[PDB]
Amino acid sequence: APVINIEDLTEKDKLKMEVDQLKKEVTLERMLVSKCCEEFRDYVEERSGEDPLVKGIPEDKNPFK
Amino acid sequence: APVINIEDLTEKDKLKMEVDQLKKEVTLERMLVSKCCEEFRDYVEERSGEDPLVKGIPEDKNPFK
Amino acid sequence: APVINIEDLTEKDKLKMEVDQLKKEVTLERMLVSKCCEEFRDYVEERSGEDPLVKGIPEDKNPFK
Amino acid sequence: APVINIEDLTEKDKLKMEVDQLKKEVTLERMLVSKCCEEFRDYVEERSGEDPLVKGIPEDKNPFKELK
Amino acid sequence: MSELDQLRQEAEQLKNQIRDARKACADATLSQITNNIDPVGRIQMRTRRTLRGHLAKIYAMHWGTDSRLLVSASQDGKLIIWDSYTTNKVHAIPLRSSWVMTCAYAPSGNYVACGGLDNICSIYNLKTREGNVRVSRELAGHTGYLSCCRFLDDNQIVTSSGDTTCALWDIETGQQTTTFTGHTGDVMSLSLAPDTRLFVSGACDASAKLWDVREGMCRQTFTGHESDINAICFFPNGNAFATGSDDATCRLFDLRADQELMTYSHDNIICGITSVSFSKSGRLLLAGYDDFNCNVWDALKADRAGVLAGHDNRVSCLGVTDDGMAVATGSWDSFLKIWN
Amino acid sequence: MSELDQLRQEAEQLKNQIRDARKACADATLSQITNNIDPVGRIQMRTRRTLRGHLAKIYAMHWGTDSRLLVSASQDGKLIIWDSYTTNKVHAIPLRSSWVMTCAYAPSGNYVACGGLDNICSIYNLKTREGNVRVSRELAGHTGYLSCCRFLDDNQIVTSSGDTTCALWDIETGQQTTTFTGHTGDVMSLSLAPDTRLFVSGACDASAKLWDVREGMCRQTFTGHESDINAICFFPNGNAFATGSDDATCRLFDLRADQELMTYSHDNIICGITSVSFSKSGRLLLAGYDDFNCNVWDALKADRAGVLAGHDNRVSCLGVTDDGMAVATGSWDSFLKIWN
Amino acid sequence: MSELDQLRQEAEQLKNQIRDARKACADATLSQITNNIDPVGRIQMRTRRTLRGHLAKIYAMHWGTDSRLLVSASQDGKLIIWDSYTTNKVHAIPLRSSWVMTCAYAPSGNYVACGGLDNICSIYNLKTREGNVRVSRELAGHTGYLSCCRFLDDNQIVTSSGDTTCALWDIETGQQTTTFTGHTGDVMSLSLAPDTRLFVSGACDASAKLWDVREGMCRQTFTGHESDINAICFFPNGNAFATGSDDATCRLFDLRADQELMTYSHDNIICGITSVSFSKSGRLLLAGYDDFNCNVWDALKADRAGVLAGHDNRVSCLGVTDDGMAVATGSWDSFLKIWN
Amino acid sequence: MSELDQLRQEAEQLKNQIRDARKACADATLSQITNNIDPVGRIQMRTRRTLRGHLAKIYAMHWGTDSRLLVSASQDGKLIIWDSYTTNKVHAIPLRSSWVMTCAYAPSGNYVACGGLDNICSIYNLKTREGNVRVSRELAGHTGYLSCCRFLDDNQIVTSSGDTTCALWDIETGQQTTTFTGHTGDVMSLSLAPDTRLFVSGACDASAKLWDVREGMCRQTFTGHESDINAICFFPNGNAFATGSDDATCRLFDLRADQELMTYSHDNIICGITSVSFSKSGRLLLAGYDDFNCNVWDALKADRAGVLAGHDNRVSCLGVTDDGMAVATGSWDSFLKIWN
Repeated sequence: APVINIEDLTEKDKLKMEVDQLKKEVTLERMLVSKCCEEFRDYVEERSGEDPLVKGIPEDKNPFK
Repeated sequence: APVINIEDLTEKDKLKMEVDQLKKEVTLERMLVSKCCEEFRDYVEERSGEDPLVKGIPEDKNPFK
Repeated sequence: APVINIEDLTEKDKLKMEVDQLKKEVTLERMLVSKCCEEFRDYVEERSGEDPLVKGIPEDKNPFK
Repeated sequence: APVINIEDLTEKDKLKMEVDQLKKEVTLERMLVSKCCEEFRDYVEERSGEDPLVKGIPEDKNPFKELK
Repeated sequence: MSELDQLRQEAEQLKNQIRDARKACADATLSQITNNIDPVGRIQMRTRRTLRGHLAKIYAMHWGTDSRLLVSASQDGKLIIWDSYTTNKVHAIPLRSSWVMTCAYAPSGNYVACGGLDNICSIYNLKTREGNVRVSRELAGHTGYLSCCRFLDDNQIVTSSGDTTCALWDIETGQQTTTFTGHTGDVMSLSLAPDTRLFVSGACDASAKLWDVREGMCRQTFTGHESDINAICFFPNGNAFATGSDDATCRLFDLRADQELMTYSHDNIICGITSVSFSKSGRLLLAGYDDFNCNVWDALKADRAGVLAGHDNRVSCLGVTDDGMAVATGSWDSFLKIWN
Repeated sequence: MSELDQLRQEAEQLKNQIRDARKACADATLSQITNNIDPVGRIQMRTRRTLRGHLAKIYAMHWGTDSRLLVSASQDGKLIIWDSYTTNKVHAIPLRSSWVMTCAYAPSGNYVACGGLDNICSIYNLKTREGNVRVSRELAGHTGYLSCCRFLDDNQIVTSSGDTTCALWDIETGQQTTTFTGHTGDVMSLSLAPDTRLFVSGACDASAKLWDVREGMCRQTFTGHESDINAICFFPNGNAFATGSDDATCRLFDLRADQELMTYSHDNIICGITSVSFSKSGRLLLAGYDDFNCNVWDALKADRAGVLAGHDNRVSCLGVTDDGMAVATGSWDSFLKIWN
Repeated sequence: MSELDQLRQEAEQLKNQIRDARKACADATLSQITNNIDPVGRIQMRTRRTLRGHLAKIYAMHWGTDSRLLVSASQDGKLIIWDSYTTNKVHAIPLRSSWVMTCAYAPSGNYVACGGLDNICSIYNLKTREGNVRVSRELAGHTGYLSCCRFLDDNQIVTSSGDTTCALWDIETGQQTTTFTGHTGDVMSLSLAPDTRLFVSGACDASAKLWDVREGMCRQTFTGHESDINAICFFPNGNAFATGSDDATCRLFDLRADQELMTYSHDNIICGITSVSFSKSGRLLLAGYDDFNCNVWDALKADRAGVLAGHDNRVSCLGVTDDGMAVATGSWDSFLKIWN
Repeated sequence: MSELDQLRQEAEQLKNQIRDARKACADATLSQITNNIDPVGRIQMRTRRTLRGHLAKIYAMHWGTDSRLLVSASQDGKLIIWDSYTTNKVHAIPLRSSWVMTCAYAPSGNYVACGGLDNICSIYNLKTREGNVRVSRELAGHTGYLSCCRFLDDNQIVTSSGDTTCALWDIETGQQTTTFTGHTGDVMSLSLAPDTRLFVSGACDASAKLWDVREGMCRQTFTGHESDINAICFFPNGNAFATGSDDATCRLFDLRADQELMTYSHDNIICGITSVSFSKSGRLLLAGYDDFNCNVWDALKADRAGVLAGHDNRVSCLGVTDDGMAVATGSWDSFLKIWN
């Protein structure tokens, strides 16, 4: 949208916007949380092996040493 | 005040009053929902069989028609 | 098609046949129970009405009256 | 069977003995699993402290160390 | 500044503690505990009466002690006392205001009350003053609409209001004996416990509160709903109560449990609930819906056992006779309907 | 060497994999998915007929496809063909053995079959016989009691035996065309798929098996029961079946899922199940119990919608007519009753 | 309009539908999907650096893209740009208002920003201007405190404010390019998507909202939290984000799922979360609490993998370096600490 | 027919009754109760020693109460006793039989025992007889292989056998003092309680039974595993015990609960469990697997904390020292490995 001032909005204004935002979200194509969890798991799994905080940082490669 | 009361307190007074109510509720001795459910079941069960709306009413005995 | 006399089988014969079956079953393409449940529901629903034992039978049409 | 009866029963005497065992078992006073889980959790909690295999042990104190 | 932070953070921690304490006690739902219970099946009630008389949307109704006489109120500013049996209008009280939101019948049968956007609860003597039914009292003191009222006796009545409060009134003196404050939204309805020692209120803050009538204080606040509680009804034994809400669900709360025992809803029912009532035994929980229908739930199985379909408009109110022989449904279509 | 070691281990691992593969698909029970479906409404069937004759316990019964005639087996060594409509005993066949365990009515109405501790499935010619009804064939081969039998047509019949096997017989030659081996315990019941291309068997090994009639092999084996399966019946669409067990539960198993969809039991029903059968639509799952009653389950909701109570002894068999108009219960009390 | 506002009821009805739609997709949780996953091994990070310099409560900190330089903000009116490797503060910018609440580091490293109760987001040039590091711009427009700010680039910054809105700014012209309104409560934090096409805000209304930068609209609003969302952080891949709240829990939300994947909490943790951040892989979700502690959660197992305990007062903020090499924690104890 | 089916009826009903009784008590899992407990992280044990000597598959092992001298046997009929600390044969006892399924160590360390397909339990005095160390007692009685044996004391030993019975012996008379009958399947192992006054056995009938040593009877039977229980191990406090099984799952059982508290298994672990043992605190549950590997489970959080990999063949046995200092693993690869 543009740039709007809140002071310029009345009760009716807001309620109407709320309903108009509600009308758009209701149409969302929601993915199954299982699928999302799988994709999430896979992503983290393909990278944690090289995560300094997880695997540990060697006392020679640590910049804060 | 005297009997009635008009809630015209300050924000600090409302919150204060709020934690005061919460502090009361937090000390509540709660019954397990399982025991509550069983009691609710035993109460209704010894009465539902003769509940006019559950068992229906014989034509002749209906105060309405 | 085949006919077998269980007396012609030894403990070893039975085992081999057992794991042969298991090997066949492991490759079974299993459907989601939710999906099987929905299809089961739909099938039953398309017929619940026309079920003398569910819907009931008019006395004049009840052959066992 | 028991010591006073090494083995001497029929294919029906056993059914009687099985139900007798079941009659006794059915009346076992059973504790709630959560209750057992808390006592278990607790026992292990005031114990995991000195568990060698959990907290490890220094080589110098490790019974299966080197030679010195 | 002052210690405003420590107060809001304290409120939160306490809230967190209450949620955790409740969580630990939530070991099952009614539906599971009722495994061995047979459903009542499919309930099919028929309209036995269509009380026609109002020319405008009905907003409230209340059966009287005799389960025959019942009072109704509509936007035309009229309070009609009907004799359900005969379908005779025993009274047609003109009202100083048209926007009536509630009505109650005194247990004695000697008075009726009502109110709404006028912010006034008017008592009307019916019996003792045979002739023209005149307003004997106008309880004023609330700074918002009267959403609900219920008589404890002839000289005492409790009221709920959009002003966020409820009050116990001494009728004769017209004074607010006690003021119940706590809700953070318009209180939409109230129900008095059978023993009258306590009563409950449902509000727009999506919570229900249990109050001790005598001490004037809040004992417990029940949550779970995610919308305004338009209706609230005490259960026969005084240990539980149901709620109707705009989140399209009815709920059963237990005082001792301090939380709900069960929620009644289907993913295909999205409209708000206006009213709630228990059948005599409490086995059935009947609720009025914005979709013009009344869904009767098997309270123990959570089955939607029946539907009372007949109104061409929003079912705004409903009630079950004391003898539990029938149920009345009020609707915006101006009609009242008795069913059984 | 290993040989047997590796084989019995190989077997265990495969069972684990299947279990794991099944859990991976277990994601809902039938009652959950049927949340929005209305409950059936208390099923209250009344006894229409009381077929009296067998002066001894009835062990089995099968309805003829005309929904009028049916055959019952009794320990008094008599196979009786009844006209349920008139209550008249159309035939009272004396048997060579009083221990009949099963009986079957051929789809054609021309023959009936039966067998028991005699390990024989005897076929009786009803029609063609110009006069008295005589045995045409005695099928011998099983080395254990005949637990159940069902014709495919006049020349074909499938049997189940306490000897752990099932068999397809060519009655003309009196020979077994196919043997079905796999169970590790007495087979107690069998049920043919609506198209007769498959059949399912339940046995004392606590498992049910799906067999391909033509191929002569086990397609799948379903588990879940904690005790022997005494009853089994195919669901109308051919993709599912119900089982009755000594564990006091009935189960609905789906072929595509390869596991159960729902269990039906009350923790206060501890007695065994002798018989199981669906209503025409499959909405109701009727089951006979050792407690003298038949419970009618709502297949979709998993609730008990009704009870058939009239036998003064164990209900041993039951069946619903092809027209879905009646249900017959056979009992150790000597009687058969028709309900609707 | 009139009595029942079609809008107010339409809002409820739509909220109900969305709830039903989400519940339908909520089959499992993340921790159930990760059972096979082995635990990460107890994280025992240690302080490698203790940045000393502040004399009062630190409220914000933000790593620079070089994973070495960082800026912090304190209520004493000071904005310090430190060097985490040498503990040398490169700058010590005194501020007009002492009540700072936020600070950001421009991706380029050329500027930093901050704001708070003065409702202004002041931009500072500390590069191309050798000498007295002065405020380049003072973004005025918010009628409420600045709760958080993040640069998209040198000329663009997004702010969130206690006035209920968020806004995109053109620093050159000092004007608001886009305003993001929708929240009904004070926005507390925001997080830019990896590609800066979207950003997410968490507010006191207990909801988080995803906004599209270019189109300047709100695409989704996540719910679940029981109170204020004080912190928020985009996940590395941009398909999920975590939040910290006064309800004592951190949550992981997935944009496609339109709801949460997992909740991280222990019933013995009742205080509030002030900040939240992910490790480079996403395996860890680090959170700062009001109890002076920082918990490192195993994002997949929902286990607490570790606990950074090193502050004598509330850990007000924390951030993980872009290179995943270290994590810094700011606190009301005046100190900042780097761990790994 | 027959009284037999009546006893059959009674048994089934009692069985279901017990199932329902336990169902009422299974109110939570151990993992759900340990949610607040932090995981141990990742256990990483390394092999300290590798006891070489056996020229064939090791089938068992047992530490001496001194936590240093351990006995072990193998398919090459060699009951070897070693000094774990130094890695050397303190004894190398050749047995007349190579098929040794078990071996025990006297709590006094004065004797040992072993047996297998020979259906005998041979005791060996390793001290009171200088130089020539041989069988000072052979216990004959069992009509099936000796699967496991455990020393009560110098003159008392209890054994389990494929003959489907466990037995208490008096070494002096060689007489089976007490017999324990109840299992309907070949017993595979036993484990004494801390007091030794009671013991528990795991049999092929997929059930573990608790027996009173003095009374020689069955206290209770435990179910759960859907396959044979290869191993069993009493918990340090004597109120619970673990079991290893072919269904690839380890389970925790509680004597007072009369049912399991937890199951340990991952859907990708399908090989059977051979051995099972607790760490000193009981925090860790180690199990030996057919996949040549041993997994260490966090008993509290049900997480797989680690895995002792190192055996070229199936891990057949494993024991944890009395001082909890180390664990030893026996494998079909003929080698033993100490881990600390």
